[PDB]
Amino acid sequence: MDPQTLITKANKKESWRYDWYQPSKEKYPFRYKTWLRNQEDEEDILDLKEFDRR
Amino acid sequence: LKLERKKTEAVARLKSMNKSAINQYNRRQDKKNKRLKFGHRLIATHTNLERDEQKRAEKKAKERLQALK
Amino acid sequence: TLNRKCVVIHNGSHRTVAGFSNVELPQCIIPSSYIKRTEAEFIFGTYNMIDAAAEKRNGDEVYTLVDSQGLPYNWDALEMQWRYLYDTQLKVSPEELPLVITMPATNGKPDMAILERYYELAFDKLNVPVFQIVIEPLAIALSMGKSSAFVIDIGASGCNVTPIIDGIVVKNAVVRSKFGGDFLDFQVHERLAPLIKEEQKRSTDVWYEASTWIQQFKSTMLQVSEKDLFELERYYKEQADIYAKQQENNPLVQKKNFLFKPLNKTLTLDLKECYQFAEYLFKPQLISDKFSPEDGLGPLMAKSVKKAGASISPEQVYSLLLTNVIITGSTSLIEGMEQRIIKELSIRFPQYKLTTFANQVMMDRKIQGWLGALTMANLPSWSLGKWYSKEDYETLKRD
Amino acid sequence: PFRQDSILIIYPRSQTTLVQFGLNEETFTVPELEIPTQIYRTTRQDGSYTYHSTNKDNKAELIKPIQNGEIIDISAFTQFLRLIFVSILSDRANKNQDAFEAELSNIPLLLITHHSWSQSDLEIITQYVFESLEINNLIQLPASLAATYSMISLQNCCIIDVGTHHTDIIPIVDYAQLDHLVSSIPMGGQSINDSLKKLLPQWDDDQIESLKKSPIFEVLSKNSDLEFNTFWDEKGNEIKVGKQRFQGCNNLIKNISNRVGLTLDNIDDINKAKAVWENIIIVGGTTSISGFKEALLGQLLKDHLIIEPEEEKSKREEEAKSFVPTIEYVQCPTVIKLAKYPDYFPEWKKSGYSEIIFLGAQIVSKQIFTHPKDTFYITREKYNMKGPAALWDVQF
Repeated sequence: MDPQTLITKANKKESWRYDWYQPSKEKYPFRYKTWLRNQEDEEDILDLKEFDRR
Repeated sequence: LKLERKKTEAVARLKSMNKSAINQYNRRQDKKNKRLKFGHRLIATHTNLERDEQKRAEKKAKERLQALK
Repeated sequence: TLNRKCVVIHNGSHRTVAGFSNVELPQCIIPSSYIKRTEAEFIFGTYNMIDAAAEKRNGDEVYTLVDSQGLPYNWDALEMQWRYLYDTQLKVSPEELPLVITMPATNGKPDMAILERYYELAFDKLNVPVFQIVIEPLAIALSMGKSSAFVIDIGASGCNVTPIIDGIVVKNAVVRSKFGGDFLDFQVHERLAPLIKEEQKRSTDVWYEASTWIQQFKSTMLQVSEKDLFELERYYKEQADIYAKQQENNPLVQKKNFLFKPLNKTLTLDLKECYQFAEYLFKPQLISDKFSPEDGLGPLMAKSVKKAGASISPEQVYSLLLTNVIITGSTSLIEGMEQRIIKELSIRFPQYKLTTFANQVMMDRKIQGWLGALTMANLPSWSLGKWYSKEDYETLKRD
Repeated sequence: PFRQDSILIIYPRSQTTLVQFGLNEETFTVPELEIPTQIYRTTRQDGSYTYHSTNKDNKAELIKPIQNGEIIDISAFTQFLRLIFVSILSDRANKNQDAFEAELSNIPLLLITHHSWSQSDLEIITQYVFESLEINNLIQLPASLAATYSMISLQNCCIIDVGTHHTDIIPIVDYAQLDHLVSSIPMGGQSINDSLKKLLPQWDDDQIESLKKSPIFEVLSKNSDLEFNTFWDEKGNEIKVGKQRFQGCNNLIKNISNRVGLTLDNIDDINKAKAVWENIIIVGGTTSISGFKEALLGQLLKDHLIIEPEEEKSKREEEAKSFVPTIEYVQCPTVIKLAKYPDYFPEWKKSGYSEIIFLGAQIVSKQIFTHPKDTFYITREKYNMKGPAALWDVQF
């Protein structure tokens, strides 16, 4: 089956990005990278057995 | 006024730093304890895995030694 | 807490400690020195240098980064070290994360010039987003839940005595002894010299020996006697006579054995000779006739407290300081040290009750400076420390 | 939570990656899945990358993501995990078809990490596991700790992990990896190969590799009785060999030992130090060479043991001819030992313990995942709150 759909059907929800952030006290003059949470709006298969040992 | 301010401001800076420092120290000790505790449990887990194996092997040898083939 | 992760760097005069603010121990402790091997080339790191040092190759020379002030004095080399740390140890662009670094307590003068060299390094060269500078004695004290404390730091460069009252550092009462760890290395070497055959430019061997057998010897042989040693001796003698005379054991005659590896040879010292090394920190008049008893650690501590009492009652500051004595530093771990620092303080200030504090965990004092900076970096508010931004630099640059 | 059928352990290394899905419950089995650590990267005009299991029409390049244990290509590495993970899903989803309600419904992942991986790499991997693979529970277990937990859970020890091109030396004190002491030397199994090439010029690489992997190659410290012995080529060709079969391991053994010494000498609490020296753990393929571990121990003793120099001792015994008390030294180590292996994992005993780090992970994962407390892994709850940074609140 489609790998992406296999991933989708198993194990059953936010997303983070690593980006510039500018803290505030309004805003401090500096930046720094951190893991920010995103807002509302932000191939193949191998056959085991070849790799099984025998 | 601008003083009563500054002073309470300063007193609170110190009060809050002291708080963070004490909390951080207690967090160290906690991590260190939960770690040592997990380790010391695995020793016990090992002991039980070892006892279980010994029982298993013993039942195996006991049949093996009194029966052919 | 805050959504950030800082790089925490501590450049001591002897060791450099680096790691991230999100974990309890540093990623690396490396030497605050380097080999320049010769087309030039710069070796950093404890094993890299000890390997290169053992190669015993001409042209190889060890240079230092931090002077005896505890302040960086070779800024081209310091950048190479920082690059090395960020590239090979933390493995992160220096441009991403806030930086927290340390300075030693000063009287105030060298401060502005240093701050500028840091701007140039942090901004012009590395492109760090923003950095804080914490004052070592201050951070160590804070990391220990103390706002006011008499911080006695015995490191490689010497003893650094720093009174800190209600979160503020009393600069005129800041005092830096000249005798510490490195001094002890010199004496261990000079004294043991004839048993090990041995008796700048020869920096490489001096360094390698200091970093290998000499370091082990200090950690295993030296002890600090609790009471003035000359007095301990007269007493133990005076007592020993009586046990002897009485019928018809002096503790200083106990022997201690150290396996010296480079010659597979045992070195034996009696306990007195073991006590002798650290005695110099307290009574340096015993090496040269050029040192006054006042350069010794005991008089020095006293001097600094009394200079604290001159603010800007004294028998109050005295009382505050002496109920919050912090003993810290790699060398302060030598057996007997806390007790002698205490005895030495207690007799210069009999009217007062001393209460001292110290990390009892071996590792944690060696890097307590870095541990201090770490607990600053984990403070819950951006307003708790001065954070220099590229701005600050721009504005200083104007006239 | 959680099904034992469902526990997934992945142990990626420079050449291959050991994998297991489901724990046996009776006894622990040696991992049966061994997948070469590489992925193909086709480049699609417009810049982007695509990743496949095979050179697609000879259009893709071959990426080897982990080298000398270090991740050198974090994107190909995450693509490689997905490739493994997907494959496992497909495999199970065919065989049983109700799998998405049972075996595939809640898959906790234990990923064995290497000391050299960035925090940045560890966060990105965490993001990948929660966001791309849509997994919900993750332990990142350091290789060193897996080691000590397999070894009957040692609070203080040293791991010597001998790879192909490098050997890691990793002290553990109070169940914590001592990062600032950790190091690797650029030297491993190949060194043996190289030593041997110098000693046997007229041989070639496959001949030399065959000797190393043969029953008659050992480190000495009955085969040892024979001047010559025999072994067979990869291609069945019989080869005879003299004293060279007891050589080639020395330069490596000395290098590791010198490093171990400088390392343990920088443990500040001598009481910890004594304990570490008494629990030396040696792991890795090379170590299965007959005699190797004992030879390495032998060298650590020869170089580092604190004990009276023989001449000195011989004088004292002559002097007493006219009983000799033991000289006590202030230093450690006065005792050096290899840590004791557990003999009660039958399958593991059968196959040797070169890969025992994996048994470490089988044990940890069963412990952690078959008990309520979520103290040692990242959960969705946690991921939703702190994101990849969640990782640092469950470090050991």
